[PDB]
Amino acid sequence: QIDRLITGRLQSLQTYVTQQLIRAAEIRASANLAATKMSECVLGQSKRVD
Amino acid sequence: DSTECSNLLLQYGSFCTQLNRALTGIAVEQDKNTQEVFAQVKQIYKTPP
Repeated sequence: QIDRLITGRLQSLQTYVTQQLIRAAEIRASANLAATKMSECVLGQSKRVD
Repeated sequence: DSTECSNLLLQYGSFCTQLNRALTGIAVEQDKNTQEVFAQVKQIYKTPP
């Protein structure tokens, strides 16, 4: 029973870590886009449409 | 179409709800991307004859 509980909790923790990694990749992409915007629109005049 | 299987599965936790939420988020972001790519102008223009 202890082994079953350990396996279940470890699987839950690994699923949480995978979801956190995916969300971190998404947030990193969004942050790179935000940094590009900060460098272009703020520190200059970007002629890029929309 | 099983009864005891569901009774034993309900003891694992919120895996069902988590997978359903992930699939729903995927389905929503698909339409979000489809709207962001094509729907950029809120006015349907028509070419003259």
